[PDB]
Parts: sequence; C-alpha cells; structure tokens
Amino acid sequence: KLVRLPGLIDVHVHLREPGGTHKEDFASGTAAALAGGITMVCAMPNTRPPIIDAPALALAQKLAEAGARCDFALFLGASSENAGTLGTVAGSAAGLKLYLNETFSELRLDSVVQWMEHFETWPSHLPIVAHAEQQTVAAVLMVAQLTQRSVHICHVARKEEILLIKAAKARGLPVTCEVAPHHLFLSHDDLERLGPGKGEVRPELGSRQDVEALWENMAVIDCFASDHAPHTLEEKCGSRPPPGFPGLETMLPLLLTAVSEGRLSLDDLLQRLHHNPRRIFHLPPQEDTYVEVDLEHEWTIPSHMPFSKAHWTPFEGQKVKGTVRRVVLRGEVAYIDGQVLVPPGYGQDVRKWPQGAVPQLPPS
Amino acid sequence: KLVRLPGLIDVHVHLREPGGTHKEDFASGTAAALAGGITMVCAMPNTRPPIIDAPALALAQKLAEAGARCDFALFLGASSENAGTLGTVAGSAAGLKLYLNETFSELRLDSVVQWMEHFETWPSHLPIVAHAEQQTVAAVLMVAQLTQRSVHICHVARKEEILLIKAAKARGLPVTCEVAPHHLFLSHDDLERLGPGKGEVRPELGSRQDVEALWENMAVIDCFASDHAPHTLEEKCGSRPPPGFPGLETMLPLLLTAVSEGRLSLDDLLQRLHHNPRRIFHLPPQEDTYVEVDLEHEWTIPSHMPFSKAHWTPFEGQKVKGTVRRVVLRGEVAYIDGQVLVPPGYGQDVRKWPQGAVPQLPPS
Ligand SMILES: NC(=O)N[C@@H](CC(=O)O)C(=O)O
Ligand SMILES: NC(=O)N[C@@H](CC(=O)O)C(=O)O
Ligand SMILES: [Zn+2]
Ligand SMILES: [Zn+2]
Ligand SMILES: [Zn+2]
Ligand SMILES: [Zn+2]
Ligand SMILES: [Zn+2]
Ligand SMILES: [Zn+2]
Ligand SMILES: [Zn+2]
Ligand SMILES: [Zn+2]
Repeated sequence: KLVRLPGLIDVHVHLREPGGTHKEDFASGTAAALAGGITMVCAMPNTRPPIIDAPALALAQKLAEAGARCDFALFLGASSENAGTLGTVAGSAAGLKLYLNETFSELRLDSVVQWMEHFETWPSHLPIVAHAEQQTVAAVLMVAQLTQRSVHICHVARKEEILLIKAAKARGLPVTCEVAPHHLFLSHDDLERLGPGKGEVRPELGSRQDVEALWENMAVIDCFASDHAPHTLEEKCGSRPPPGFPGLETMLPLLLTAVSEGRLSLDDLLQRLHHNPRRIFHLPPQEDTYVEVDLEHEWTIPSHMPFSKAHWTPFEGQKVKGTVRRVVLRGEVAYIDGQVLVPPGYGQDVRKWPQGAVPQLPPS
Repeated sequence: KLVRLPGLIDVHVHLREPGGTHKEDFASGTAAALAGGITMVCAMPNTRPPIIDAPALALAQKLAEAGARCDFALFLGASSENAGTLGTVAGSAAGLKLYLNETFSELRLDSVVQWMEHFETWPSHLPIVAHAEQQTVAAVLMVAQLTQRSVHICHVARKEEILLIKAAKARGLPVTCEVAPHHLFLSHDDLERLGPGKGEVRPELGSRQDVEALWENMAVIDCFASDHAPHTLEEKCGSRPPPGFPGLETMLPLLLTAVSEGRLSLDDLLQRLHHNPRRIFHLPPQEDTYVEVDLEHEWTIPSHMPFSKAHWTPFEGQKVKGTVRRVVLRGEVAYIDGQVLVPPGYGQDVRKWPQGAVPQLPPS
C-alpha cells in the first residue's frame, strides 16, 4: 500500500551549473531531486559565474530550462556591488540570497551596512534568505527590523539559533527558518566515522544537544531543505576540502524513517516540505503532480546514491525505512524505482508561470 | 587665562587591580586619571580574579577604596555562569559588562542565549554595556529589543558600527555609544610607526575612512571614554602581545587639540566627557570639583606619560595643544602641573553616595 504525497519542494539546493559541473549539473541534480521525491527546487546563486547580475541570471535560466528534469526557481545572490541594481529582474528569481558567514561562496559581504542596503533596495514583497550562523542570526534579524520586513534563515543547525528564532517568533517578528537533514540526523558523534574532510559542512555538525534542541523545537522549524551541496569525493578527501553534503536522494527517506518512529507526523513533514515552502516563497502549485512512497521498505544507505555526481554520502550505513517508488510531474511519469523517465529540459522555471509571480501592489 | 571645566568622567578604564598590578593599580591608574583631568572613573571587571561574583566585587571595592585617588564605580562582568545571581549586588556596581568578542578577557559568552539570559535577569533599571564589534553590534541590539531595554556600546571604532547605531537611533531605539581617542586620532596609517605588537588593540585601528566616519557622525557619539588598557612595553613588544592602549593621560589633551582646531566645540566635548556619562550611568555630581586647563600650551607627546605603569603610549610624537593645569576634587587640590597631591584612598565609591544610587520603582 503506497502513500500518495503532493509534489515536494526543496528551497535550498546547489546544482553547480554554471561552472562546477563535475560536481553536479542541472540534469544530474534534478534527477537526484526526483529520486528523492522532490518535484520543485530552488537553486542557490554561488555558481561560477555567480548569479549576481542580470546577464548571469539569463544564462542560468537557459541552462536550467535545457537541463532541469523537475521544475525550479533560481535565487539571485547579494554582492558588495549589486544593491539597487536587481530591481528589473528581482521578480523573476526565487528570492535574494545573502551569504553572511564563511562558506563555499564575489559572496560574503564586508559590512552590516551592505546588508541594510540590500534590505532597503530589494523589492519589499520578495523573499530574502540568509546564511546566518550563531550571532549572525540575531544581527540579520536586527537589520530586518530596522528595514521593517521579513527574513528567512537558512539551515538552522544549533540550539542557540533555534532558541533565538523561537524568542523572535514569540515577539511576533516576521522570521521563518529551515533545517537540513544532516543537522537532524548527524552530530559530532559521527565525525570519527566521517573523518575531517568528508565531515566539513557549514554550518558545522552540531553536538547531540544541538540535534536534540532542533527536534524538541520542531514547532519553530518552518521548512526542511536539503542544502544539497555536492562536491566530489576527491575534493572532500583532498587538502582543502570544501564544505557541504549531497542530500536530495537521502532527505525524504531519512525523514520518513523519523515519521515511522513517531518522531514527527506525516503532516508535520508535509507542512515542512510542501505547504510552508509554497507560502514563504510564493511558489505555485504543480498540476497533476504527486509522489508515491512505500513506508515499509527497510534499507541501508549505500556509499553513494545513484544520481548525484558527488558520488558519496555522509549518511552511508544508516538504516532507513521509507522509499520513493514513483513520481508523476505535470502528468508524466518522471521516476519509477530507480529510473528517471523525463529528459533534461522537461523542467520549467516556475517564476514564468502566471501563478508563479509573487503578488504585489501596483506602482503608486 | 585658564578655562574651568567640570569634573570629567571616564566610563571605561582598566585599572588591573586585582591581579595585574605590574600593568597598573588603583593608585597609579587614578593618578593617571587626575593628570588627564578625569575625576571619576568606571573600572572594568576583566581583572584576576574577574569581578563576576559578590566576593570578587567585595574585594575589588576594598582595594579601590584603599588605592583610588579619584572617585569611581566598579563594573560587574557577565559570565557563562552568573546570570540570575547578581541581583543583590547589581545596584552597587557601575553596570554590567558583556564581552561579546575576542579581546583581553571566565569572559566571552558562547551563545546569544547567554546574552538573552543576562538581559532578562540583570535589573532592568541598571546599565548594560557591551564590547560588541561589527555585526555583534546588530546582534546585541536585537537582544536588547527582544528583552525591551537599552544597551550601551563600548568603543565604537568603525564606519560600519557608527552607521548601524545611527540607523537604530533614527528608529527610536534606546542605544547609546562611546568612542575612544585612538579611534579618532590613529588609523592604519600609524601601524608602520607603531609596529605589530604596540599596534594591537580591540577593536583594531581603523582605516582613514573609519576615522573620518566617526568624526562626520559625531552627533551619534554619546560619550568619549579612553578604554585605558595598560600593559607593559615588554608585554606589548613580546611574543603574544595583549591588545590595548593606555589613554587616561592623553585623552583630554588630544580632544582639546581638536577643539582648538574647530573639529568639535567645547560643549561637544563636555557633553561627551561629563553630561552624557552622568545621565547614561546615573553617576552623581561631585561637589566642589573642577578642572583647570590651559588651551594655548603646545607640546609633543613623549614616549611615556608620567603616571601610568604601562610606561609607553601609542600617541608618542603627536603634537597637541591643551594641558591640564589643576584639578580640585571635593574641595582638595588633587593635581597641579605634574604633581598628584591626594593620596591613595582619597577616592570614593560613588555608588555608596545617597545621590549615586540608580533610581528605581518600588517592589510591586
Ligand atoms: N553548506 C555548505 O557547507 N556548502 C554549501 C554552501 C552553503 O549553504 O553555505 C555549498 O554550496 O557547497
Ligand atoms: N581594548 C583592548 O584592546 N584591551 C582591553 C579590553 C577591551 O576593552 O576589550 C584590555 O583590558 O586590555
Ligand atoms: Zn549556507
Ligand atoms: Zn536556505
Ligand atoms: Zn547552501
Ligand atoms: Zn503565494
Ligand atoms: Zn572592549
Ligand atoms: Zn565601554
Ligand atoms: Zn575595555
Ligand atoms: Zn540619574
């Protein structure tokens, strides 16, 4: 007996095209998405070239339209030079991404004044998301209040961060957040097994107490999002390992295992992988789109999942219960039992759909 | 023709007693204060032992009462263990100091939740000051808003920081700040002369653009305070130089030079070294207390000032115009032309004066 889910949405993926296509490209990354029960992804802008201007966005749009197998929206990235220049293309993007700490990213800003300039100039009705760790969460929340708008915090990983967000929500502040599966299912306890290179990720893996705090504060978590951050094994195991884990193919199986164990409900999962992503990012429905999962199937995560070019996974050896059996995307069979059945280019930019534009008031 | 000033107040000094008395002690540091035209100082808690509990405060009070030559108040320091424990002694302190970044300090906190706990537990009517650099300024402002109270930002040193505070004030937020003389009168341009050890200070010396921004935004600066941070030349020039500059003896001459050049007015100076310190920290008046200065005397800062045990100065070689000629403290001549004339122990804890208690509403 399969369970039918709606088309799940991952609002934080790195698909590496343009410029990093040995790690992943639109075709491989969206195959990984479909195999993970994900029918829509929002791709981050830290590519090469980074998506920080209109010409780079135009290129990325075409590469995505040609390569994507599932539907998508593309983020713009904030830079030290582009505040006040993105107005004509802003509405065509998923939102604006701010990189406020050291990580795999033309995009760390050097001053909080630059953050303020982005919050002041980016259209007020469009999403802003931030990589903001530890005190940076409080800092960016202050900037959002000064500029009287909302902000979404990416990959929350620590007790400190979730409790700060909880306190902000208790004061009625417009903040939402997401959590990635590695911060729910891995911790410091796993670093011995992973080793120092594979274990590199930002935010770093947390203590058992961090992980426990995220679970205890599930009510504070608006979305799950993979932060699918593919790098090859050679890169992860080499002399300057880049941070990040692949995660599209493992996210849903990990979370279904948790549902089966009663750690959260099916509804809790679907709020966080479907309804809240839609409402925070104003992402449109996908007609005749659904995912069929088998909740009874027990399996062990192998040393690499079939689709991501990363060709490794930090979840190797974990026992999971739950598998994606079939995905239908806009009336076509997209995935069955390990086979992707839609070609590169089947996917579409949801921001071009009439229903995918973010509503806004008319010029004065 | 001498100009009579009121008794000036320095709300940020490190007097090193207990535990660092080769660098300074209450007697030498307050001699330095008097020679700099300062009749009241607020001493920071990063001593050895640090002033983070009632017994340490009791010790420091007695050492100060016995050694101080000018009047004083003593800060308590926030630690990772003392939130909720300082209520009985809080009103006897200058205020609570939070160390939120790496510097010469049992006192960096590890989580913003610890900051929140201090803001929630410290009595709401008493001062809180923070060492908070760059984005940390925005973060601590967020914590202050979440807990609906004020905060004072120590030694603002950067364009980024003063502009953030300016934006907060424009939104009516209860934030005040101070600036130290080295951030007004030294910059990166001076690092070649100072060298890497002597030049170590937190916040670090800024660019010419940082310095220019502080001057341009003088209206945003509530107080001047030295951050007198004495260390010996051996320590500054050794293999692990501690950050900090001595500054009590040079602050007023530097600022008087600026007044003489029309960079700020005498009133601007007195707001920042007298009236605003009084009102932010609820420091009492000092009866029959004044400072006589000679505004015409030109001199060059020597390699060390006479009183601080630091026995060096980063302002060596700067030409100044303005000198402290006489200080009268509570009806006694305390300083004349290079001679301190009040003994260790003349100074008093202003928080013990009836007029030095911070006003508060009665228990419910
Ligand atoms: N999270 C990571 O460790 N890496 C991400 C970047 C990011 O989300 O910050 C990547 O693009 O590789
Ligand atoms: N400012 C410094 O560089 N050092 C100060 C500490 C401080 O004010 O942070 C000290 O106590 O030495
Ligand atoms: Zn990130
Ligand atoms: Zn994100
Ligand atoms: Zn990311
Ligand atoms: Zn909507
Ligand atoms: Zn400091
Ligand atoms: Zn201070
Ligand atoms: Zn200090
Ligand atoms: Zn008062």
